[PDB]
Amino acid sequence: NPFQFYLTRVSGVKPKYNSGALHIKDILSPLFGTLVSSAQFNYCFDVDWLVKQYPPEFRKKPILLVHGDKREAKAHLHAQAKPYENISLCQAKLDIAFGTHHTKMMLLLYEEGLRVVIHTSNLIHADWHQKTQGIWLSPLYPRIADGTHKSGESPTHFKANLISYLTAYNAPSLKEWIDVIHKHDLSETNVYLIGSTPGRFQGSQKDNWGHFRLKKLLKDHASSMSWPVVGQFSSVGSLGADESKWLCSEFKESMLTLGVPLYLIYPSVENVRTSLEGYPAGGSLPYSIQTAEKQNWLHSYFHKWSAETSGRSNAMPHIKTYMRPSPDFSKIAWFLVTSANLSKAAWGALEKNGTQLMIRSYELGVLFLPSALGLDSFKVKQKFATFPVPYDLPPELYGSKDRPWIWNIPYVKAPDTHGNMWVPS
Ligand SMILES: NC[C@@H](O)c1ccc(O)cc1
Repeated sequence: NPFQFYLTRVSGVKPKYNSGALHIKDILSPLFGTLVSSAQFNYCFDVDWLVKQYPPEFRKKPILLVHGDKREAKAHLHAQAKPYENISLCQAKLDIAFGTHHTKMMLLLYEEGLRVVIHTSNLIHADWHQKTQGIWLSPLYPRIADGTHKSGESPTHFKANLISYLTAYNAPSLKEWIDVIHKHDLSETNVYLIGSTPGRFQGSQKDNWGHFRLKKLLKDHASSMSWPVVGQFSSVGSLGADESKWLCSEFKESMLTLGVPLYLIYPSVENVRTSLEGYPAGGSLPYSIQTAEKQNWLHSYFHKWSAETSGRSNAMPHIKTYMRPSPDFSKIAWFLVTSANLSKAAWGALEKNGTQLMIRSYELGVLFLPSALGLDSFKVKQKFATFPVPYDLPPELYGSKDRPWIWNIPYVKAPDTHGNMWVPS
């Protein structure tokens, strides 16, 4: 398996659909390595739940929680952690308004080496229960023979890139993790790292983060040959008064770079209503009426969540993916799993007549490029050499009576899977 791309286990589907799937407990299990220390980067944390996900033997090993919480939220997190002497916190600086620390990553230091996990799940029970989520698992990275001179770098520059990502935090607790990564051999990594970090970026620095980073990698490591762009996410930012302010102008331009139809996949109200969770799935699809009403133009791009190939049409997506399928959707030029949803906050937005890239948030994803494997394209695995696309193709357009799930309005005409209505507030 060259890709090491996995979905999370979903409770309540036929076990066959969970065969190659992972729960966080599987990830932290002793069969993955003898744990010594870990860092957990995320957005939301349920600390009591998280510690229980670690096997009993590892539960007292040091854990660093990297979060973006401030004021009262920060206090509450510290209070969650207090009882556990082995836990430290690292508050990521968020100097730009409306930024979040949205990156989901595990750094897992073992006796036998190091593992990096980049994924899409918050560290709370419900994100790992009945949602479609994605996981990329690094190989076990060995320690560099303490008497030899090697970089431990990969052809995709993953090691240097992960170090620069962590360096942007400017955090003393992460310097230790940076030093740990220096000591390991990451040369077998076959993915590219795509990060977002809060800032306003100029000149050559534009290339470093967000959609400009993606554009840079597609220019340098893909070649060009009507191949659609597919975007799939669980949160939707304010994108502007029309398609030309951002979506089709700078965003699409990066995504269609190589060496044009745009499909966006986002649950309809009907997808949510009939899900395994019912309407409360919508708590994790925070598209607000205030944003939506400003941009009804976007919704003609929307397509339903459908995942029969992975038995997950009823498991609402919290995964975010972007990809470039051929016109018949039988193959792809690339695939990206990331924490970046569809917002300027996550991807970057051009300022000052296009000389400055403004990003609000921390985001992190891995890009699968066929060149990194010696190929020109990946064949799509039609049933979850060939890439495991976790939802159905081609994506199905919204019906005329479909609406995008919008979390802060009520749905009371029809009950959900559990016989409940949704009345937020
Ligand atoms: N802000 C907490 C909750 O609304 C939430 C948290 C994370 C998500 O990805 C979506 C929703």
